[PDB]
Amino acid sequence: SSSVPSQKTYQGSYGFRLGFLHSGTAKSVTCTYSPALNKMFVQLAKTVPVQLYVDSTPPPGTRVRAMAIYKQSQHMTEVVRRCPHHERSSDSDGLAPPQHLIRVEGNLRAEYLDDPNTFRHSVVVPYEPPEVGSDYTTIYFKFMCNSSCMGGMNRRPILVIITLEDSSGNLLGRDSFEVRVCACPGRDRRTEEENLRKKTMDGEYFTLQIRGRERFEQFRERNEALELKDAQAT
Amino acid sequence: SSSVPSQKTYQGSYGFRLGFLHSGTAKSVTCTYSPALNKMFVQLAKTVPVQLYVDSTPPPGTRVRAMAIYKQSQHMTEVVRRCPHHERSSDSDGLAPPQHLIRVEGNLRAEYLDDPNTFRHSVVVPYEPPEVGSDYTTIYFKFMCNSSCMGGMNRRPILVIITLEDSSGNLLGRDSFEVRVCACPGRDRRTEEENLRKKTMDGEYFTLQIRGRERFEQFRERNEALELKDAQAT
Amino acid sequence: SSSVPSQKTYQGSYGFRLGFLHSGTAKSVTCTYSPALNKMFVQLAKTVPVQLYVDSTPPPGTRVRAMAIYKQSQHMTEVVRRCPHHERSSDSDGLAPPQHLIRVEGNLRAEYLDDPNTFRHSVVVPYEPPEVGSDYTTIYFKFMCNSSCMGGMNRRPILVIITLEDSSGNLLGRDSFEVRVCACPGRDRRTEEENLRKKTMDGEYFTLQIRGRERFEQFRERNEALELKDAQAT
Amino acid sequence: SSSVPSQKTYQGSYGFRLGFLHSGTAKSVTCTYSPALNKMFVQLAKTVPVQLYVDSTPPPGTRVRAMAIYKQSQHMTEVVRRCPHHERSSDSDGLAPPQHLIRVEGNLRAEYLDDPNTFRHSVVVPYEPPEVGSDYTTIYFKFMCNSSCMGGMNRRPILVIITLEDSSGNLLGRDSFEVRVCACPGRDRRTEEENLRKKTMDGEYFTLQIRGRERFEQFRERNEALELKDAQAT
DNA sequence: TGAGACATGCCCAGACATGCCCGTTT
DNA sequence: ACGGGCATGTCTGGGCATGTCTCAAA
Ligand SMILES: [Zn+2]
Ligand SMILES: [Zn+2]
Ligand SMILES: [Zn+2]
Ligand SMILES: [Zn+2]
Repeated sequence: SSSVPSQKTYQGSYGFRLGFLHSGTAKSVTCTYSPALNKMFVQLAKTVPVQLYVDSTPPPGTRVRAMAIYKQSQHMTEVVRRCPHHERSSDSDGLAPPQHLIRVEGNLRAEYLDDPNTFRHSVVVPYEPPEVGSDYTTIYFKFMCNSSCMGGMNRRPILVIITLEDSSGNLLGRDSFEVRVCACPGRDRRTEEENLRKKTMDGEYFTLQIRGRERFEQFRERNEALELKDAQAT
Repeated sequence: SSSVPSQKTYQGSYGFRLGFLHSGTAKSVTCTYSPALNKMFVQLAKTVPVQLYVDSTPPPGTRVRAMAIYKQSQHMTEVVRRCPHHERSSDSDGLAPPQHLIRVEGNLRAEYLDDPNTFRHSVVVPYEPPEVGSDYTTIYFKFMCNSSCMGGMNRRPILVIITLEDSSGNLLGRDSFEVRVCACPGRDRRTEEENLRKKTMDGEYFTLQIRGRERFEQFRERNEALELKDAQAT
Repeated sequence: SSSVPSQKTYQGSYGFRLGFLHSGTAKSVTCTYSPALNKMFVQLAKTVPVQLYVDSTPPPGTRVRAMAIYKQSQHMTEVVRRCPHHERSSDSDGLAPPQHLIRVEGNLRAEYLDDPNTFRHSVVVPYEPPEVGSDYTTIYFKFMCNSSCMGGMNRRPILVIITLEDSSGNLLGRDSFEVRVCACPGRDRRTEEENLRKKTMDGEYFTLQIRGRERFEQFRERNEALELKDAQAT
Repeated sequence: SSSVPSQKTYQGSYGFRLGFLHSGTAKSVTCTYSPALNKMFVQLAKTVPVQLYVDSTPPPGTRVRAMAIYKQSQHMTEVVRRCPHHERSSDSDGLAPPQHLIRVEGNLRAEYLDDPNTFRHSVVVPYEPPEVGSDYTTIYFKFMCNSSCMGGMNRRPILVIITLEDSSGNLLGRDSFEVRVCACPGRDRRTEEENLRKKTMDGEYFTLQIRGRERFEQFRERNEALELKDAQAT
């Protein structure tokens, strides 16, 4: 009964931004990101890899926090949590509170929090600089409830806020992305990307023919990306 | 679940990288390598020769370590081990623990590790310079479970990470290859290479809507470039 | 798992059997019965009237009990209950425990049981003779979960067992009907009845080899008899 | 590996024998009995209902024991048990030892035994007379390994022996059925019934034509049952 | 000795299933 | 109070996956 956490995309001072691995679309992928909608479509309880990129490595003692909130204005004040059924569904990982939606894996330094005032749920981990001969970091998340579970998110879309903060809890950078947990991310991704391209499709669009869906896949990606760089100028 | 070791290729100061033989003489039925897929196909517990290349002789006490990790994101955090059935088998050489999938053959200096923190398994041997007259060092491996063993890999593909490290365990170099342990390497290699070919020789055409004049020309010469590379056969 | 109560129809000494109304006047959208399937389609928590027929008046202290069991063999041993979500709801009348799926409506004599040994739920009411001028007694039920509730019936079909018993619980009679609790009884009833029709509107012939004149005799007759039933209603 | 428990059918003084439910072969079925083969096809850990018939009630304290043995003479002396993988999993059931293949569902009076001399496993339950209106009693079993699990049954066919015995453990009756635990009961059942069919078919046969695939399969099952009863006369 | 021919657990694109929203209707 | 569209978790037919058996042949 306090307030909603900030979601303003703060690039930061270290050039903090997130990156996602490219996936297919056929019903087989337990996870697939949409650059066009900035939406991660994933299946229930399946590890989702998320990359962290930085210009200059932050100072030791920096951490990364993850939190979910309802993307719809009227529901934004409601604490996002697991439904009654899955709340009872005991998972092997006893390190993460059974009521939490977002979990981190492969990191024993992960700390799960329940704000003493806002009652919001979140998870935190230290910030590891890229590996010797690498270029980014990666944290593996898992979502323990479907977006449709009654008594839970009940068909309401959520947003995952990833904040880069220091030992105090000061803001050093913030990124975010919408998430949809569902049984068929491939199918569901297509449908939304289509309704997106079901409007604003008129004007001066030059047609181009491509051979193979694989090649077509690449060209579409690289092109829907350039339709964002220009969109950002708004 | 446990933290995932990096798999990013890194040649390092010594230009470290792997090489494989072109199996097609006698023992080319028990073990075969696919350059197109960068995947080794081999039978259970059969010798697998791997070549180590290095530009300059590494420092005294350099070691070579081999570790397997699941290739798919939803399984990356799970430790790769032998299934309960083969674990209680009597194929152990005495030097290698029964739970390890990967063994080194023909080297009594091989050491086996059960990471006390990540619980990951690995085998390590001291680095040895190439034999006089050659520019590579050969290391022989054996994989103790089929990729299909239930209770074990359970049909999940794996990636083998080979790292070059100093006497203290610091990374000097890294490379990797995919491995499928099966009863019919030849047949399975043919199948997978054919499925990869079909995905490249896809004649179905799809149209793309560009949103710019010059932007269109970018994809133009780019797509025609590819459409000309396909003339390699045509 | 728990022992499965019998579901075999048994009229007993009193010629006990159930009867349902032909919904098609006003409230025929919230609850409809299919004679062809012997299945009741009704909305969550909406009144379901059932008729009790008996040839001679049962003895003093006769009771009527209702219990649900899963219809499929792989689920028969699992107790039918309300899902966690609706269980914590505030729809309880005070008389019925929150975990019971089946409630009796309009009768403060209704009693609710949680079998201490089989853990099965059931509701019981005293037997009451038909109203003057009628030959049946009406009992009203309400089903507190959709057949689709996860954590509960989870899309598994159920069978409702109605038993007539003496003051001590001995079986005097038994009958039953299938129940699907859904949001659209009409639509779902149409769908299922159509799917049943197609399974009979199948005119594919097959030939059977029978050994022995008397056996052929038996089969021929059993077959020519089923033919009548087929053209019996066109 | 010494002796072998008898598998000879014996109705005894109470006319003891087994009955089974009638099922189709669609992919939807998790359990299906074949009369022509007297073989039960069921999926891993799924409920298998077995009916028990008797001509006259047995004495007080009578029990029913189930035990599995390998059908092929060259494996009969080997005890049937769970493979290393499934054994290594303490299933929710806290009454049955983890190494027992056969379990009984819904019966707290069930007792599991490890014979001190033969080392054979068996599960025993008290004989319960049918309820009023019923002609049989049913017991619900669960088989905890696939017939193909390596390290266990390893593709070897097994037979289940059901014996009726008095409070002192003396043989009152015996019957049996072959069991195949697999991922696709319907498919495998169809396959084996087809192999039997295209074999013993020869001689004088009357022809009957039937309309409808299901009616035909029902008639064919009835006819195959009678034909099995023929080959068991001489 | 190796390539068909089985044997047998799993996968998946395309329905099907099923609670809700919504504007028209008795 | 009713069909028609959506929204979405689940099902399945045909095929794929994959260890094992086999018989004729370098
Ligand atoms: Zn949930
Ligand atoms: Zn194995
Ligand atoms: Zn419910
Ligand atoms: Zn097993």
